Amino acid sequence: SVIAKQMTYKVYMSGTVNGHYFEVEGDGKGKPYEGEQTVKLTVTKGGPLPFAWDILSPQCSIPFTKYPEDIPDYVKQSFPEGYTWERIMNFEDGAVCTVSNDSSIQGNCFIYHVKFSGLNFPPNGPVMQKKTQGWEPNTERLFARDGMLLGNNFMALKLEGGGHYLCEFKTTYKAKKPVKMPGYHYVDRKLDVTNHNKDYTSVEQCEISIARKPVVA
Amino acid sequence: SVIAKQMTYKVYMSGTVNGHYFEVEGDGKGKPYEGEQTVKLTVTKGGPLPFAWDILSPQCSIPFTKYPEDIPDYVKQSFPEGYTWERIMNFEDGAVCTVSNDSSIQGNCFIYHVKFSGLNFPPNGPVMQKKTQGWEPNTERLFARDGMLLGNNFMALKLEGGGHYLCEFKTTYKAKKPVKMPGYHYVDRKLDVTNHNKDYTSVEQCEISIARKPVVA
Ligand SMILES: [Br-]
Ligand SMILES: [Cl-]
Ligand SMILES: [Cl-]
Repeated sequence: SVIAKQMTYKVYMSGTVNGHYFEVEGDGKGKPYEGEQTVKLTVTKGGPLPFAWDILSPQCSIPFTKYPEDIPDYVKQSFPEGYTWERIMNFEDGAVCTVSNDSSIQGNCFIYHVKFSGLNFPPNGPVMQKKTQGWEPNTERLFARDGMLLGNNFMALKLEGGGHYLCEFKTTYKAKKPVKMPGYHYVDRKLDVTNHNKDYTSVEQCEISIARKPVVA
Repeated sequence: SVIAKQMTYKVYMSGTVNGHYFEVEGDGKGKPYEGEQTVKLTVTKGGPLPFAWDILSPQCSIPFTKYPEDIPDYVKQSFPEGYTWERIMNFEDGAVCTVSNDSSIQGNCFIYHVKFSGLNFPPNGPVMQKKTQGWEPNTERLFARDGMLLGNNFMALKLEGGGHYLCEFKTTYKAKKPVKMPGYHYVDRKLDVTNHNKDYTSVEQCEISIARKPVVA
């Protein structure tokens, strides 16, 4: 296969949050068939970021999803041609982000180019005041439509002091060639910041992603 | 406990869909601690319904949810005082439903009073043209806030011909007394129409609901 049991990846992300421009570069690695992966990011421009790092962590790698053999793996099949993805994040306090990615492969390394646009975060909310403490483990609902893989996820950020800050994700994955489409299924993830420097200009993330059928069916 | 291992329930539902008034009555039974239940519904007024039965099936019983001992069971704890619930269903073609319930107990029988308001279903859409073929097995994201249990679910109806028709649920459960609040968790459900007459004026449904912690955590 063009996707080896061990792979690396590079992340090039740029964008704005409430008008604040930034750039990030990442170097990641993982086991695509085990759904295990890690990434080390550096804020290369606009740092230190005046907003919660957590809104950016889910934008830094779908080939690293363990798919059981009886569920077609849309993203792994798209290679070597690759795929793109388009995400809408609707936060419960009215903030909205639109994120686009282009994913390609160069030997044993995936290349992700990401554009992030976030705005309408309340200036005294938990994202601009950096009161978030990571995403809860989550489940993306996935199904096939018009040759694209459509995902939806009721996400939630944990807050300093308790409580949750809700965010709805809508992600559409678009393979650059036709592939075998999967049935209606889910992907469970855990995403954690495992290390960071004082001002989050260097961050390390670990993510485990596993596809499955419904538990009760 | 006030909730026995085998219980019955009665449903009294009324409402409108694109201005069409109806009433439904149901007789149900199940094993609350096993998350198993079945209900028989009869359209008592405004039948045959000119819209898909499927939009009404999730309005006909949260006490019948299997909760592990280490996850507080918000709804079972609310009894004998009981609880209410409020639901918003946003369909992808712009249709919206608001549903309210009052749930009480009389001995070994729960009593559900439901009010349904649905509108903006396109006249040539799958609900008004009766092209739906049941709900996909699904997962409700649940968490506690201000003494209420908040649920969200990315639901989908199967369509005649193979597609899906998406619906977002937001359900708020409100106990009539304070109860021990659970942590962030999920409920998996399968909901099926197991029998019906030609015009869906008599319908039988089976539902299995099981609470759990995230699969990947
Ligand atoms: Br670091
Ligand atoms: Cl398709
Ligand atoms: Cl609470």
